[PDB]
Amino acid sequence: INKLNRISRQMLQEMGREPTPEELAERMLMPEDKIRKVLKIAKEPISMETPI
Amino acid sequence: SDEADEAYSVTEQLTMTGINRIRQKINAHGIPVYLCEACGNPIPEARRKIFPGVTLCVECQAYQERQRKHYA
Amino acid sequence: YSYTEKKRIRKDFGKRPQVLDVPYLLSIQLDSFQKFIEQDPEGQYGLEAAFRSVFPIQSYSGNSELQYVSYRLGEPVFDVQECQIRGVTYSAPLRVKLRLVIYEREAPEGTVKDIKEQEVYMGEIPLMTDNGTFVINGTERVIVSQLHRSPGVFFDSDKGKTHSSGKVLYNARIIPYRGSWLDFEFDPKDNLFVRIDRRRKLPATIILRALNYTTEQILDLFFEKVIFEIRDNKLQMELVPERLRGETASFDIEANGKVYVEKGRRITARHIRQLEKDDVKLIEVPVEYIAGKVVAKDYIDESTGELICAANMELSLDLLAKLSQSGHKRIETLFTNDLDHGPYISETLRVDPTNDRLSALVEIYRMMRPGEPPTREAAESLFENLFFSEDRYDLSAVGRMKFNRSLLREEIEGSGILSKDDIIDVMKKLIDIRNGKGEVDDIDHLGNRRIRSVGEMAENQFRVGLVRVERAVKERLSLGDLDTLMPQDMINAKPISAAVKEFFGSSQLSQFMDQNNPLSEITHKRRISALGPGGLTRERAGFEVRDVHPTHYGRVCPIETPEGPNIGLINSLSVYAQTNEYGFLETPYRKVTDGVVTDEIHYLSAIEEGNYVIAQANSNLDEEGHFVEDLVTCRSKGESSLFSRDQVDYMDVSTQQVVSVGASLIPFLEHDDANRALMGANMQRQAVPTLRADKPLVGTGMERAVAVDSGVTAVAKRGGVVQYVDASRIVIKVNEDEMYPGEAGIDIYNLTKYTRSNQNTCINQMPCVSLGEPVERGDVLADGPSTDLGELALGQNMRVAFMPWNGYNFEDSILVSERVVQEDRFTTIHIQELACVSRDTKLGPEEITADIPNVGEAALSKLDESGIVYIGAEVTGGDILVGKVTPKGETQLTPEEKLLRAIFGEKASDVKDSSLRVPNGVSGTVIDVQVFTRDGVEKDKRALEIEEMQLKQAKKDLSEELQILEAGLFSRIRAVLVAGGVEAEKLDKLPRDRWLELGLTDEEKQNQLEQLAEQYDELKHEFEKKLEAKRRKITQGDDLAPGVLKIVKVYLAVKRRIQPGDKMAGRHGNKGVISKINPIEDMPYDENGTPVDIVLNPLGVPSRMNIGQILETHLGMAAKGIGDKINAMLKQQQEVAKLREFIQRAYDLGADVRQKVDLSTFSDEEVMRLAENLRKGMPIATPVFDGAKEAEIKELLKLGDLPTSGQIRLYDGRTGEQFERPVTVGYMYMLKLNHLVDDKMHARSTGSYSLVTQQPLGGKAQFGGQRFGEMEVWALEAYGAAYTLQEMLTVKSDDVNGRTKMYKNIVDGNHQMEPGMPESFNVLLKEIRSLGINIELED
Ligand SMILES: [Zn+2]
Repeated sequence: INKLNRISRQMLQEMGREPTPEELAERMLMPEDKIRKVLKIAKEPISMETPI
Repeated sequence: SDEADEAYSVTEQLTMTGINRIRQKINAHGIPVYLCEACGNPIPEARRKIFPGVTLCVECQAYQERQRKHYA
Repeated sequence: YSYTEKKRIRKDFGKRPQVLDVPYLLSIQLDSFQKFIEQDPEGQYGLEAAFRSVFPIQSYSGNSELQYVSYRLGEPVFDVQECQIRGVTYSAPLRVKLRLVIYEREAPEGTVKDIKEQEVYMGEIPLMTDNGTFVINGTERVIVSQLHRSPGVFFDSDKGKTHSSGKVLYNARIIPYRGSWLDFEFDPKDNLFVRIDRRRKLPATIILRALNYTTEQILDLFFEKVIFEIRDNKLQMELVPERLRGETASFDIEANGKVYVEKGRRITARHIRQLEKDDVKLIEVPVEYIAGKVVAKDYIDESTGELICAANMELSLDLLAKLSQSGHKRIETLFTNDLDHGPYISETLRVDPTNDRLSALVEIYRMMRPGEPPTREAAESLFENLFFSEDRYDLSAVGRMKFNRSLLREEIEGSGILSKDDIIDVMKKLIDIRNGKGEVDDIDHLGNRRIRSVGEMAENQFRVGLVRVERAVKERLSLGDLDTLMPQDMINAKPISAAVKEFFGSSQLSQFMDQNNPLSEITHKRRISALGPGGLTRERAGFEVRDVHPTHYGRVCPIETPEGPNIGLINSLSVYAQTNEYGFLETPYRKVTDGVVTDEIHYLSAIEEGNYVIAQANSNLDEEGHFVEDLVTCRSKGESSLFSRDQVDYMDVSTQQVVSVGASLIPFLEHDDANRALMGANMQRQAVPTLRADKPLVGTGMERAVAVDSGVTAVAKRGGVVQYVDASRIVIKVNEDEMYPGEAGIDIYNLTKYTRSNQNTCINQMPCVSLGEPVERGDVLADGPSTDLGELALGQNMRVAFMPWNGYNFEDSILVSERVVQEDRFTTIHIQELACVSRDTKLGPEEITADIPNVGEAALSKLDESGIVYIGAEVTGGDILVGKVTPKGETQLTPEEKLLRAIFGEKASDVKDSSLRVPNGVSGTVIDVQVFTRDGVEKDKRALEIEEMQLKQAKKDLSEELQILEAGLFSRIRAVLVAGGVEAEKLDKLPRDRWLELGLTDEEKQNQLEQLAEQYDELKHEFEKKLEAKRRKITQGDDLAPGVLKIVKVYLAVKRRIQPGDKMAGRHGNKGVISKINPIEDMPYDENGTPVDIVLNPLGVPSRMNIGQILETHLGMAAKGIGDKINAMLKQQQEVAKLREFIQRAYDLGADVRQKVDLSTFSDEEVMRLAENLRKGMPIATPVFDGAKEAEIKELLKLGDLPTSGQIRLYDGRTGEQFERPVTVGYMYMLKLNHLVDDKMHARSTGSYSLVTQQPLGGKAQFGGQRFGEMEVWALEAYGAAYTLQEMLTVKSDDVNGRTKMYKNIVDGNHQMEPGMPESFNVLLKEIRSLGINIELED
C-alpha cells in the first residue's frame, strides 16, 4: 500500500493528470489485479454514524 | 391556514399594540398645571393648548426624553 | 424594431420613460469569476494577486528565492457535455512558471548565480460555463454569493438585555481583516472598559496610558475645560452661556450687577440669549459649586515641591484652600453634565489601577498570556505588534474605507495598522454615542455587509492551499539540497487542488442549480445568501439579519425570500444592483442638479446613499427634468419625506429597481399584500415547463430580458439570414458587413434536444425562426424550455371564473375542466435516469445477460439479446430495463420444498436475479441508453453497437458542419470571383475546389482569395484533428468506482398529465390543489357558449389581500377580447385595412404611454404575421409599480365588446340556469408548480427493514413506513386506543416475530396478534447491560 501511495503521488505530478491503475500495473511490477485488490483492501471503514 | 394568513395576524397585532402605546403616551385628560413640575417655569398657553394636561415645559420634557433614550 | 419583436409586439402600458436599460442579469457571477481567473498585470485580484501574496518565497536567509514569473490556464480535457456524461468536474489545468534562483553564501547581497526555470502544475480550477454555472461532478452547481460582515469599526448598543434596570451599554468593536480584535464596552456604572481579543475586560484608559499618554493630556483630549478663578472673593468662574443650556443654577446668575436668573432655576434658552446678547464673560457663584468638581491636571507646591492636588482630583474646600496658599488662580476643572457631556473617562480614570505606561503594558501582558514573567521592552514589543504591525494586524483597504468613513474622516484610504489617532477617534465616537450625538449601527445595514462572490471565495481557498504549499516549499528550501532540485520536485499539487476542490465540491455556497425553469436558474444565480463558512448561522442569527432595513432599497429584493426556515437570510438581489469596487452593493441613481434630472446615472453604495436626498422614481417631470411639483417625495436618511424642489440630490433609475427579477414578472405587484408577492415569487420559481409553452397575456415586459439573459434561449451571435433551419440546428449565413475579413464562416448553432435538468424536467430548445427569415444580432433563434419567442412562458393563461361551484374548491382547491387535460396544456415531460451497475461480489462477477431465471419469455419481449432494453420501447412499472443476475452460492434449501423440487425435476438456479426494473408507477418511453464499461472488461454487443452509433454520428456531425462551413467559404470566394475575375456563370460549372487557384488580379481581392483558400485548408486540417480526437474520446476506457464492472443508464421519458392532486398557482401567491377534473358539459358557461376553464374560489381574495389576481383577470379578459376581435377579422378575412385599423386603435389606447407603435411602417404581410400572432390574445405589459390603472382596463375591456365591469353572467353547465349575481371571468396565468402528486403519493404494506434497528426502511424512494412520531402516540393515548397504539409500536414497526406472525394471521383470515417485544427495547436492555448495569425483567 505504501508503495502504491508514493507512486500514485509521483505519477499525479509527472504523468500530467493522474495515475490509472492500468498505468500503475506497469509503473510497478505487479499483475494489475493485485493493484485493484490492494486498492480495495487498503481503504478504511466508513463510520455508520457519519451523518448525511 | 397558511404562512401569509397567520403572518397577517402577527403583523396586525404588532401594528395595533404599537399604535396603542404611542397613543397612550398622548395626554387626553384635562388639568392645567401652569408650572413645569421639575423647573417651575410657566408652561406657555399654546404648549398647553396642543396637549391639554401637559405637566412639563418643553425644555424639561426634552431633557427627560433625552434621558429616556438611553434607558437610564 | 427587432425582427423578433415585430412578430408579437407586446402592448406596453407604463408611463415612466426608461432611463437605464436592464443590466445583464447574470453579471455578478460571470464578472466576479472572470475577474478571479484572468491575466491581469497587477495585484488587483484573481490568481496572480494570490501568487504575489506568497511569491517570491525565500529560504530562511538561504540565498535562494523561488520567484513567480506567470501562470496560464490549461485546456480543459473535457467540454461540458462530455463532462456531464462522464461525471467529471469540468475544469482547466493551471500551469505556473516558477523559477529557482540561488546565491552562494558569499556576496554581494546574494549574488544570483545558479538559477533555473520550469513550468509547474498546481491543481485544476473549475470553470464557470457561459451561463455562470459549474459542472463539478457532472452535476450543475452554482456558487451563491455570500453576505458577510466587512472589516472595520462597529458601534452597537446591546439594548436593555443584560442589566436589570434596562440601561444600554453601547460597545464599540474594531474587527480587522487579519489580526486582533479590539472591543470597547461600557459597564452598568458607565465605565469604559477596553477588552483586547475576547478575553478579560480591562479599564479603558490603560490602553491610552500604554499609548504613552498620561492623565492630564488624557483629560484634555476627552473633555472641555472650565476655568475657575480666585477673584479675590470665593472663587468666581469663567462663563460662556451656551455651555449652561440645561443647567439648574445653584446660585443667582447675575452680571452687570444684574440678576439674570434667580437661583434654583433650570437654565433656559431665554437666559441663554440674555447672557450672550448681554455677553456675560465671567460669573460669580458660591464655593460649593466648585466644591464637587474635579481638577484637570497636576498641581504641586512652590513651597516644598509637594502636590497641591493630583491630576483628576475631586474637589473640596481644603483643595482650594491650598490653592490659595499656592497663589493659584487657574482652577482647571472639567465641564461634566449629566445630559450631554457626561463624565465617563474621568471615572474610568478613578478605576484605572495603573498609573504610567509601564504599568499599563504590565497589565496588558498579564492579560494577554498570563504566567510567564513580564519584561519592560518585552511587553512593549507585544503591545506595539498587537495593532501596529504591517506583518500581523491589518484592516485591509475595505477595512480602512469602512474605518475612515465610520468616523467621518476626509481621507478614504490609509494604513493597514492602527494609530493613536484611530483608537482615540474610536473612543471619542463611542462616548459621544453614549452622550446622545450619534447612533449605534444597525447590523443588517447593507453598508456594513460586503459580498464575496464565486471568484472572491475561490481565491481565498486558493490562498489557503498556497499557504500550506509555501510553508512546505520554504521548509524544503531551507534544506540545503542543491541547485539540482527543479521547482516541480519540491512543490506539491495535492494541497492546493484539494482545498479549492472541496470548496467547489462541498460547501453551503455550492448548490445544485435549481433548474426546473429559466427563472429558477436566473434567480438562483443572482442570490445573496447570508450563511456558509465565513457567515453567520441560523441559530446565532437570528433576527439581526432576518429583516429588511431602509437601505435594502435597490440592492436586495424586499419581498423575494424563501418563506419557511431561513427567511431573510437568502435575500435575492434586485434588478439594477451592482457590486462596488470593494464588495459593497450599489444601485444607480440619476444625477439631479439644481432642478433638472440629468440622464447621467451615478452608482451610489449603501454607506453613501444615507447622506443624500434621493428622489422618488414616480416623480413627474416636465419634458426637461424639472419636477412639476414644488415639494417632491424623497428619502433623505432612512425616513422618507417631502423635500422642496431645490434639494433633491438624486433620482431613481426606474421603478422596478426595488424588486428582484423574480418579483418583477408579476403584474400588479403594487396591488398585493407583501407576503402574498413573496409567496408568489417563490412559487413562480418552481413552475414546471409545459408541452406547449404559451406566453403571458398579462406580463411585465421583464419576460423578454429574463429569458434572453438566461441561458436557455439560443440567441443569435451575429446578424444575417437563416440559411437552413431544422428541428436540431440553425444555420446562419452571416451578413458581409458583420463578417470577419478572412475566415468567412457562418454561424451554426446546434440545439440541445430532450435532456434532463437537475430536477428531472425536460430541457429542450426549439427553433422559432423560419428558413429565409432575417435575423439581427441579439435576436432569439430558439426558445428553450418555458419560453415563447424570447418570452418567459412558465404557465398557461386559462379562462377562469371566480365563484365557489359546489365545494369542489373548498379551502384553496381548484376545479379544473377537462379541456385543460385534453388540450395538454399542462402535460409536462419528465426525463428520469435509471442506473444498473454490475458489481464484483465476493462470489464473482455479475452478468447483464438477457437470460434471467424465474421469468417467462413474455416479460422479455423488450430486452434485446445483450440484456439492455431497446431504445424506443414503451415500458411501464415492473418491466425489466436491464437484465442482471448475481450468483447465489449456495441455497441450502428446505424440507418439503425439496420434495416439490424432486416432484417436478427442476433445479434451483445457481444465480438469482437483480435486474433493473422500472420503479412502480412510472410509465414512459426509453429514449436513451448509455453503457459505461470498465477498462479491463470487454464490451458486450450493445456497448459496441452504441460505439458504432456514436462514431458514425460524430463523423456525420463533424462532416455536416465542415460542409456548411465549406459552402459558406465557397460562396464568399465565388462572390469575390464575380467582380475582378469575371466568369459570371462561366464559373458555376468548373470544379469549385478549383477556386483556391483561379484567376484574378493581384489586388486586395487576390490577398482576400489567398486568405480564404488558407481558411479552406485550415478548416480541413482542423476538423480532421477534431474528428480524430473525438473518435479517440468515444472509444476510450471509462473510469469507474472501484469494484464496478459496468454501468447501464436508461432515460425514461415519463409524460405527466394534470390530475387531481397537483399544485397550481397564479403569480399572486394563490396556490391550490386541483381537486377534480370535471367534464366539459359540467363547467359554467357564458351566454355565448364557451365554458370557463378553471374555477377558483372567491373567498381566498379578500382574506389574502392579493387583488393582483382580480385585476390581472380583468386585464386578461380584456386582452383576450382584443385577440378575439383580431381573430374574427383575420378569420373572416377582411383585408389589411380594417385589420391594421383595429390593431392601431388597440395599440394606442391609454394615458401618456411610452409605447407608441404605428403600423404605418409595416409591410402588409408584416402586419399579417403580427395580427396572426395576436389572434390567440394580444399580450399586455405592466411594469411593476407602473401598471395599467383601472381606467385603462375599462378602456381596453370596452375596445372589445366585453362588459366594462369585468363581470359576465355565466350559466350553470349542469342545470343550465343562470347564476345570479354576475361572476368574474377572465384569463389568468396558471403555473403548474412541480409538487406533482405522483411524487407525493406513496404507500407501504411491507418491505425492507433497517439492519440494526429492525424498522421499516424502504430506501427506494420510498417504501418507508410513516414516521409515526411521538405526538401521534399522544393522540392515541388521549383516546383509549391502546390496541391501535400497541400494534402501531410493536407488530407494525419493530417486533421481528410479531410482524411475520401478523402477516401470516392476516393471510390466514385471523386478525389476532402476538405482541412480543419491540426490538428497540431489547436492544436498549443489551446496551444498558453493556455498561456495568444489570437490568433484568423480573416476573
Ligand atoms: Zn422644565
